[PDB]
Amino acid sequence: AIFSDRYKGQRVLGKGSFGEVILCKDKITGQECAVKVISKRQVKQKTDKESLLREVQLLKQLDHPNIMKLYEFFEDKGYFYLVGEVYTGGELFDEIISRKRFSEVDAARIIRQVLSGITYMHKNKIVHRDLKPENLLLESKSKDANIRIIDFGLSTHFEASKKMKDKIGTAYYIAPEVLHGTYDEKCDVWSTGVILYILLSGCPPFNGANEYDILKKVEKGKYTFELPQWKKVSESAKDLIRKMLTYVPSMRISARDALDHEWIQTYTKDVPSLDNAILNIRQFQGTQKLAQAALLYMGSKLTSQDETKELTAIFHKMDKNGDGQLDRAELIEGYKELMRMSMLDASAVEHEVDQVLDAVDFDKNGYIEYSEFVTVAMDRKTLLSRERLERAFRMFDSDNSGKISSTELATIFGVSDVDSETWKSVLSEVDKNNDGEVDFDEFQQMLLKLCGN
Ligand SMILES: COc1ccc2cc(-c3nn(C(C)C)c4ncnc(N)c34)ccc2c1
Repeated sequence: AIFSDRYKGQRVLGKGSFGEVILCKDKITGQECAVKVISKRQVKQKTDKESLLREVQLLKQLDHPNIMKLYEFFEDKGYFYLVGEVYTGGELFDEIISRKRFSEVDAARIIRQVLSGITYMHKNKIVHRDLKPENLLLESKSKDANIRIIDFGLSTHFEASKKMKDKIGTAYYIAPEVLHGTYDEKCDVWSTGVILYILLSGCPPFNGANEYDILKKVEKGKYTFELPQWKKVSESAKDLIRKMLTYVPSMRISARDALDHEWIQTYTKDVPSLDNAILNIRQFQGTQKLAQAALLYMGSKLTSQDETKELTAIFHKMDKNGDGQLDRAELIEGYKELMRMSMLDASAVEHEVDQVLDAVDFDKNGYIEYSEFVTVAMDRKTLLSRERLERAFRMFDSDNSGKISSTELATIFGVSDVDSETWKSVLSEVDKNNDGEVDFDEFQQMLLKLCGN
C-alpha cells in the first residue's frame, strides 16, 4: 500500500520529535488524521525491521483515553508514515498559561491523566523515555479536555536528533539512568515527577545555564523545595514528587502505585490558586518557545540558502537554450527534482507551484521567468519563518516593552545552547550604544549573524 494513494496533505501541524507532522485527509472517507513523517536519511533506526513492524501492530490494537491513537503505518524508500488521531487543543502548558487561576486540584487532575496513560503503556511493555510537556496534547479546545500523550514507543526504535533545534527542553525531564544507559519503564515516572514539580512551582527542579549544566544537575539528582512558591504546596504533593524523583529506579514509585498516592486520591475527588506558579510557568514557556523559534528561524534560513541555489541550478540545467524561460510543467518537474534531491506527492507540488505563480501574478499558462519564481517560492518560507519568530518575540515580551534585556538574552541563548562568548560577540556588533537590550529587528539581526549571515 502507498501512503499518498490513500491520504492527501491539508497542512503542516508542526515539527515534533523524529519528524514533521502533517494534517492529512483520507481521499475516500474524508477522515482527518495527524501523520508523523519520519525521514530515513535524517533519523536512524535502533531496532530491526521485524521489531518495528511488530511494535506498530501492537500499538494499532492499543486503546486508552490519555494515549494518542495510532491507526495506520506506511513505509516507502525514504520515509515512515505514522498515521494517528489528530488533536486540536494544543499543548498542555500553552493552555495552562492562558488561565487566570491554577491549583493543586488542577495539577492533580492533569497528573492523574498522565499517570493513567503511562500505567497502561507500561502494562504493555511500552516506554516513552522522552516524556515532557510538549508530548502532552489536549484532545480538543474544550477547557476540560482530556490529555493525550504523544510519542510513546518511538525512542525505542529511532535515534534522537543531536541537533539543538530538536533537543530543546529535553534536558530538564530526562531520567538520570537514561543518561547512563541502563533504564526501564521507571524513567517515565521520573519525567512525570519533573513535570509535576514544574506544575506546582513553575520552575524546573534541575536547572542550569545550558544543556550540560542541566544534565550535570540531573545526574547528581539533587533538588530542593526551598523556593517561596513551595510554602503554598501540600506535604502530600511534595511526598509524591519525592517518590517519583527517587534516584535508584527500583526504589522509585511505579506509575500504578502513584495513582494510589494520597495526593492523587485527595485532590482528584478548599484550595488556593498557585499564582506564583502560573507566572513562573508563563515565563518558562515563553522562554522555551522563543529559544525554539530562534533555532527554527536560523535553520529555515540555512535551508532557504541551500534550496534557493539548488532550485536555481536545477532550472538552469533544464533551460536548454538558456533564455531563462520555463513553463509551469517544467517548474513543477524541477520543484519535484528539488524534493527528489509537506510535498508528499505530485499534486501537492502542482498546488504549491500554482500558489507561487498566483502570488507573482505570472500567467500560469505561458512560459515563465524561473529566476523570479525561485525568489518568491523561497521568499515565501522566509517571510513565514520570520512571522513565527516575531510572534514568539512578542509573546515573550509580556510587558510590551518592545525589547529584550541582555540578561534575558543570556537565558534564551542558554536554552538554545548558543555559546555565551559567541552571542555576546554578535550582540556587541549589533548593540553599539551599550544599551544592554535589543528590539525585534536587532534580535533577528543577531540570529542571522549566528547562522553565517
Ligand atoms: C507514533 O505515531 C504517531 C503518529 C502521529 C503522531 C502525531 C503527533 C502530533 N504532533 N502534533 C503537533 C503538536 C506537531 C500533533 N497535533 C495534533 N495531533 C497529533 N496527533 C499530533 C505526534 C506523534 C505522533 C506519533
